Amino acid sequence: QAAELFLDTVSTFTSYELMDYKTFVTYTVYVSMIALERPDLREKVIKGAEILEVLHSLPAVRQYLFSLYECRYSVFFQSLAVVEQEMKKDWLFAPHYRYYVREMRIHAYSQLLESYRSLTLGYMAEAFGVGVEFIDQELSRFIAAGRLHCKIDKVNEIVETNRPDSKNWQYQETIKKGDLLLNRVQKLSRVINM
Amino acid sequence: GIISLLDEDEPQLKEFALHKLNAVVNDFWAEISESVDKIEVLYEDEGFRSRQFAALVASKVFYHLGAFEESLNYALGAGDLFNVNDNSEYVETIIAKCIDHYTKQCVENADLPEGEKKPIDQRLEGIVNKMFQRCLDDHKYKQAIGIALETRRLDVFEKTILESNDVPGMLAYSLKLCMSLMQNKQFRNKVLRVLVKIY
Amino acid sequence: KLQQELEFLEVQEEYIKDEQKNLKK
Amino acid sequence: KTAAAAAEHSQRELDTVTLEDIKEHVKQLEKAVSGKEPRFVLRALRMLPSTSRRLNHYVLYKAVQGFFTSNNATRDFLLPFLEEPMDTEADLQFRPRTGKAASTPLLPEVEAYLQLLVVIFMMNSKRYKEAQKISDDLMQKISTQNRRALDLVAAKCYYYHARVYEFLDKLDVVRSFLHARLRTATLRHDADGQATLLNLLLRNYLHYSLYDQAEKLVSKSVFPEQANNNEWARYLYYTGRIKAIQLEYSEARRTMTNALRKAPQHTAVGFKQTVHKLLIVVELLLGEIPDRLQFRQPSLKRSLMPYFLLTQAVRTGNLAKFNQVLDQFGEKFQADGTYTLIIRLRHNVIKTGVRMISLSYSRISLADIAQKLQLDSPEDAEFIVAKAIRDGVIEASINHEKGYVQSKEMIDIYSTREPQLAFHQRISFCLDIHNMSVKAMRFP
Amino acid sequence: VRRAAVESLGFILFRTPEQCPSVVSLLSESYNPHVRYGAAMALGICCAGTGNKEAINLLEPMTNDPVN
Amino acid sequence: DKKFHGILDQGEGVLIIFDEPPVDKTYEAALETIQNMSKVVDSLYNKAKKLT
Amino acid sequence: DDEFEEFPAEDWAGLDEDEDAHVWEDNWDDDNVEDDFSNQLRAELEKHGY
Amino acid sequence: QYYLSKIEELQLIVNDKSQNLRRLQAQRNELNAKVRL
Amino acid sequence: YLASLIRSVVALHNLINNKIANRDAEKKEG
Amino acid sequence: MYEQLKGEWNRKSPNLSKCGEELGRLKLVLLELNFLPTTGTKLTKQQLILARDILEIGAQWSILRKDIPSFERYMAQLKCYYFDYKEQLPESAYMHQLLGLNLLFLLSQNRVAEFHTELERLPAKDIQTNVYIKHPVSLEQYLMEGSYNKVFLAKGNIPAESYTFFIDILLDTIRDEIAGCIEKAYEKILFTEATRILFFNTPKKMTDYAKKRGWVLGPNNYYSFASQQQKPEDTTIPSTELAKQVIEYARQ
Repeated sequence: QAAELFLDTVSTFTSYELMDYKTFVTYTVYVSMIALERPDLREKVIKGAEILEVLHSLPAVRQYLFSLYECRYSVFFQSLAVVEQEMKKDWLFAPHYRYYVREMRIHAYSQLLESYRSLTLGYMAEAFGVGVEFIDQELSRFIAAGRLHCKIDKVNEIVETNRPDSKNWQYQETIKKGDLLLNRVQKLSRVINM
Repeated sequence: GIISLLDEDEPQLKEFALHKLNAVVNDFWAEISESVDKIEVLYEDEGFRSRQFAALVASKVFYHLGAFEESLNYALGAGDLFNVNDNSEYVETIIAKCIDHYTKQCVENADLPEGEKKPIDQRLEGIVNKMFQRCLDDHKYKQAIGIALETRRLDVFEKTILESNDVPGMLAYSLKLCMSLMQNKQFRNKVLRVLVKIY
Repeated sequence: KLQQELEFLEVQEEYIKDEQKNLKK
Repeated sequence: KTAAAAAEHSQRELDTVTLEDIKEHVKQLEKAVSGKEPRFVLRALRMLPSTSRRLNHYVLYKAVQGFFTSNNATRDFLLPFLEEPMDTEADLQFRPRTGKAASTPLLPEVEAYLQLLVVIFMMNSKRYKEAQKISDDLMQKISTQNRRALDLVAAKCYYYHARVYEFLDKLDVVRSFLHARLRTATLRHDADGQATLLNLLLRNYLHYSLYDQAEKLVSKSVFPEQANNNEWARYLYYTGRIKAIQLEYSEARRTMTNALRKAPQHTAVGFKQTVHKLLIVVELLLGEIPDRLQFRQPSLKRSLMPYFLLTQAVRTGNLAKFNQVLDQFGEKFQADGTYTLIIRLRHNVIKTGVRMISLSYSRISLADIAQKLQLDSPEDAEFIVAKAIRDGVIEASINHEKGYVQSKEMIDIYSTREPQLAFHQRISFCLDIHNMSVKAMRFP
Repeated sequence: VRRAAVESLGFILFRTPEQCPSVVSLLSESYNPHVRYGAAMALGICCAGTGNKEAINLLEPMTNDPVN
Repeated sequence: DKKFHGILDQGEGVLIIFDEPPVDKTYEAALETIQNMSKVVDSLYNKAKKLT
Repeated sequence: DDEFEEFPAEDWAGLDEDEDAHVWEDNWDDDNVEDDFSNQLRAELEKHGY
Repeated sequence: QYYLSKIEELQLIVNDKSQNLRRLQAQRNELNAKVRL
Repeated sequence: YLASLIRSVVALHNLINNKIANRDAEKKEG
Repeated sequence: MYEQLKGEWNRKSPNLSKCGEELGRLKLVLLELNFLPTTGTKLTKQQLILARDILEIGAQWSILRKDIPSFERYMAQLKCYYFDYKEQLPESAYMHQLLGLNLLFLLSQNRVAEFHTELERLPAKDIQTNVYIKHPVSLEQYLMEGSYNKVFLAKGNIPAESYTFFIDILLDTIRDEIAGCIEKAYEKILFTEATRILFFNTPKKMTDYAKKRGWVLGPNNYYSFASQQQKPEDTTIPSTELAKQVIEYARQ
């Protein structure tokens, strides 16, 4: 809901309200990064001429935004940490442990491991920073969180993903919504006959 | 569980455990409901001198289970202990079921009376005869004829008018029942033949 | 009295329920 | 004196308002007797507790002396039992029955309500002996009179009777009364009366922890489906609690979430607190992660904060941290009766952690799982995964070489059909909704 | 068969004149005018000299039915 | 960018190319019908008429 | 209308603060305790040498 | 007069059922009358 | 999900509408 | 009446002739008046004391003689006689230990509902003190959490009343449980795998394993048999339930 009503680059003043137009963009970049990973966002925000101009104004802001777009994790994680540090210095710090960097890398890891089947932990570590153990514990923590649809073959140190087909994943969504609505109609069955 | 006291091979121990079952029948239900297997063993153990009253508390067990018809059958097999007490709500329930059973059996055995009748149980006929007899001797003939008609006995109306004819308008009362209410001639013949023989 | 009156009553009401239920098809 | 007089006059006016509410109740039964309608009777019973929180000994005696224009046993019982205050300046025109109304005998339905309305009033006054005598007179009168509409009254009457006897600690003695009225309810097909008595009986077994007798009776006693919503919720929760004690886990979670949904959302604060505690303890034992949105309950913040720490301990797998908080704030858990389970969760934390990590990993090392969940022993790790597979909770297998575990497979014949097989009861709900409409489309 | 089977029912059911209007709540309003005609005639037959007060009320709308 | 249909199996050093069947859009369309025919009606109607 | 006080109604006696006073929706993983990620990445960079 | 009351209840159960079955048959017949019109 | 449930929901909607109408009629008849 | 309360049962009662004396005890003393009311009558209170004393003696005799029908009958009599809790009488001593042995063997019968309802009837008897009664609780806890061999070492000592046979009967339930656990989805079972690590180093148990259940021994290895199949599905019970749905909304 934030982004859908906030990419509108029609400011009531040239530099006011949110302390600047540059600060207005930084909010746009942060909100968009939480929003989506890489659909035709090249035609949504990247195509934005005013967007490209302000990233020219802010090279560091341009650095991680292009890093996520280019899916180059070696620079992404360092820049992503800088983003989290910058958000620390901002009063809009509400996702203190949920959606600074963990959600964005959940999108990034999902983007990475999809179109892959068995990518080795050691090589994905150096392609996504350093500290093979650090990525291994990060993957285990995020799989336990629920996202990163994959499993870890610890005895061989492999990441065997489990991507459902378009039929399989969608059928899973229907049975989940079937569970919720059965809970709904059972509640409504409680409403009747009383 | 007290079921072990009945499970022992001592007849006196069995008897001791099964005295107070008819007294704790009101309070304890779950423990007696689950003990159907034990009371079946006692019922099968017919060499023990308390077979009849074991069948009585067997009916008490089926009172807990809710199978009033099965409890009726178990107290039926006991025989003389079916009618230990004539004034209770469970007694009223079982006799009402037994009257319904007697009514159904009488109708079918009168619709096909040329032999091969379903065996009229001596134990069932004995209690039935006792129950409507006292319902006729309670000296409330505004309802004695009504329960008599519900019992569906061929000679019960003749018995009712041969005994103390309290409220002698009962003759006209039963006249309009057979004139209007009872009209299915196949089983109406019993009421009709008594009606013609008296009037 | 009311014993058999309700007996037959149950029969008749029951019959018209099913008979009127036969026309929904 | 002006302020005191105004306050006394105002409270007397509200007392007269409550009397008019009781007078309205009397007119409701007069209409109910005329129309033979127990539904509008239920409305009278529903609206009574709303005004029951503010009554006065004097206004009750006003209603007693007014309604009992003709001398009756109810007035003779309330004359010594009801202790009205001293002389009051406020009096009303007490002449509701005149001529034929006074000549006609008192209605059994209003007689049961006055008896029930006294026993609620005595308990509001925190009296015990007089409350039990009125209630005994209530059941005696209801037993003697055998009208059909009285047994529907008798359901809630026996309900609140045993609730009083629970305070009296006669909750053990009242069992004979509960069973005796159960047999009468069975004879008269009083499903609502039956529903109340089992609910009272289950709470009796709860207060004595007589769970073995409770499960033996619930497993053989059929509970009416069309019973009252409140009685259904109490029975279902009590059934859910005992199954939780009986380790009937999947049935327990189904019953407790149904009981929470069947309870009114605006009311039943004490019932709500119990079901939150029940769902937290049971689902954490299952490893079913507790619902996070339930933590926004405005009435359960302090109780669920250690429960939140318990959830974190269950997910993490640590031992010392939650053992300390149980030593700190475990007394309330003992009061709720889940402390034996609480220790069971404390030692089944590893089992829950194994399931989550097994769902996380494809082929996890037995040494790795031991290090993760603080086992420090390859053999104990092998035993745990052995004990998990035999329970069937997870699909993790054992290969004594290194601890291999199979992965999932593509969708088979029944994997697309098990939802529709377990969900095609939609039409079964549709048919009972239609059948209820069949029952509930009276034209007049 | 429809018009007949809805008119020759009061011969059996005149023992229950109160049930003459109850068994025709669909016959007297049926889409077949002959069924309505039979239903009308059935209540007339089963109530010869009875002030039913209910058959008359249900037959009042049929006194002005568009079908002749 | 969904321009290709495959999965990169680095463990085997290969990429498994699969022909994705796109006729399964009934699945997603059905879910949308589930979402916009149930959520917008059951919560709103039966919370307004809480008492019945 | 009754509040069903018969069931044990232990109201929460704190009455001090609402931890999630806003409309924030928490998750089981959102409430874990760590030094976030920036410090952890710095430690990761240090043990690798840069 | 106890089997009296049990049969009345079973009479009451059926009569409650037969209310809507008559009403369902009548309203659908009205629908058939409407479509014929 | 979309024929049996939908039939159940629409039947449920009819009943609760009828129950509301019947309850209001009973309470406001007199 | 009140004859030889524990005259010969206290020191040693190994003979079978004492069964007749016990039977005479049941006929005369146990059947004096009743055991139900226990309102007053301290004589009946002592009658309950001797009733509990002969029940525990029978429990010790039965567990030593290995007679399941007699032992179970004594267990049920013990439960029904103890159903009357009188707090003024001196509790403990005979209560905690015997209830532990009875519950522990009841879990060997695979009954947990009675185990937990007795635990709830004992709020502090099981957790605060009385290692006599929490020993079965600890054994079940370990046997449920993570231990097979650690349970065996834990079973090595019984603090309740000695009588180290409930540990063997639980060992007979865990050999069945282990056999079922290894008859599960396991991939393979070596001969040394089933003989060394778990328990039963080449006893007659080994012959029992090799003959009773499946998984025929290959080369020093038992292997899983045909239990998972592709199952080309005739799909007939889906048709029956479909017909069940059809008839369900083909009517009403």
